[PDB]
Amino acid sequence: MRLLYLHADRFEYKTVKPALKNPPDPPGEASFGEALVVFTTVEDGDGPQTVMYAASDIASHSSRLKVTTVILYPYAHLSSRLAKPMAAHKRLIELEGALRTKFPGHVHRAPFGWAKSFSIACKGHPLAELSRSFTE
Amino acid sequence: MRLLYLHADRFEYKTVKPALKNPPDPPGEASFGEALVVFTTVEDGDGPQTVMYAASDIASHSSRLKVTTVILYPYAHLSSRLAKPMAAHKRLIELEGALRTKFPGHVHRAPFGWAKSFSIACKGHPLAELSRSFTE
Ligand SMILES: C[C@@H](O)[C@H](N)C(=O)N[C@H]1[C@@H](O)[C@H](n2cnc3c(N)ncnc32)O[C@@H]1CO
Ligand SMILES: C[C@@H](O)[C@H](N)C(=O)N[C@H]1[C@@H](O)[C@H](n2cnc3c(N)ncnc32)O[C@@H]1CO
Ligand SMILES: [Mg+2]
Ligand SMILES: [Mg+2]
Repeated sequence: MRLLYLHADRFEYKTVKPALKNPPDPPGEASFGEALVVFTTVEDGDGPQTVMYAASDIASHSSRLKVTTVILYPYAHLSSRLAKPMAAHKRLIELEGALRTKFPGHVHRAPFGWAKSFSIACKGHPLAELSRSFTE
Repeated sequence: MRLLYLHADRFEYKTVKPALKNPPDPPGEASFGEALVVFTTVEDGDGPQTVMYAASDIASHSSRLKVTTVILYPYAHLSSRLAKPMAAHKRLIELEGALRTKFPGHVHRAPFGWAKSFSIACKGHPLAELSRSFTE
């Protein structure tokens, strides 16, 4: 699993056209104030252990940043060892579930399988943009 | 070299604190309309050939998208095999130079070695977010 942690002043997205033949989530849009936006690329061989490490780290980082909102944003582009779409969707659902057991704020998982437009205003402090790798 | 191609409606950045002991570029800020924003991570063993392939591909993609502005945005976070900072800065300068021989529009290379704030509004079409790897 490869993640990018963007500490944002604001974030929004809208699904546009499907990017998979049959997207497993309905279309949607959402907008947020201050949030940790987590661009999430699920990799081949990510299992439940990987999900658990990611969730713990996101919760830990969120606490450090004093953010009360995390956006789990599926992203195909952080890796060249992607898990297949249905495995990826499952791992992202697990990640959302795991994060809720560790982090007490708003957890929003953006829909999987869509092309999206988005806007972000990313903060400029030294911890505002970090990357993470998890595996098992 | 690992790149992320974001086709933006708008983009802006401001340097905040230095992220290297001695940043090789002066601080600054800039804002843009429609642009191809190229998040650029220089990797160990990127040489002139790698730069040349990247430049050709950026020019090719830009032409396809009909964009007339490219932002070369140094980014430490797309890879876990980074080139050292001074090699990275040199390769980014070369990339800017090479792109100008292949692409006729505005080429802006953002300063290297700074923490930055930024905002982007990214388009939602199927070619609006792509990743690329180049090597030699
Ligand atoms: C395109 C861009 O605007 C958008 N934001 C996008 O990237 N959409 C991706 C993810 O939602 C998802 N997806 C497929 N495989 C994966 C994976 N292995 N890991 C995470 N997501 C995946 O399926 C879509 C097409 O790859
Ligand atoms: C931090 C975030 O807000 C900002 N946008 C940032 O990432 N700053 C990076 C790049 O400008 C640059 N840098 C260092 N090594 C590299 C490299 N190998 N490839 C590209 N840039 C590098 O040095 C800064 C600190 O790593
Ligand atoms: Mg890790
Ligand atoms: Mg390539």
